[PDB]
Amino acid sequence: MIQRTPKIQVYSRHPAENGKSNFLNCYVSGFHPSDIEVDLLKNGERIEKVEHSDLSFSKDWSFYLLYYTEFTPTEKGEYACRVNHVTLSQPKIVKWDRDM
Repeated sequence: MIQRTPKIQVYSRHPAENGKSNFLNCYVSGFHPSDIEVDLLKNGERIEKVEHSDLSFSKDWSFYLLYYTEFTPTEKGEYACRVNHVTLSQPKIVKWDRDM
């Protein structure tokens, strides 16, 4: 058996084909087992519509999830990614930094 804690990165990207649009991303990487719960939050509230959830695995059966959706950040509000995993004794909340 192996278990590996997910690394969690929260960042924003503009797709080059539509640069005015902006996407909030939570990249959850290197985890095992694959069982997981991942949400994007706005002001602590689950964002129910997340357009993209792309899961894959590597040769060593570590899993990778990109969880992302279109958003429009202003100076208002707090955005985050919340992850629950067996390796994590409490849910891990990683806030989005507007400079990322």
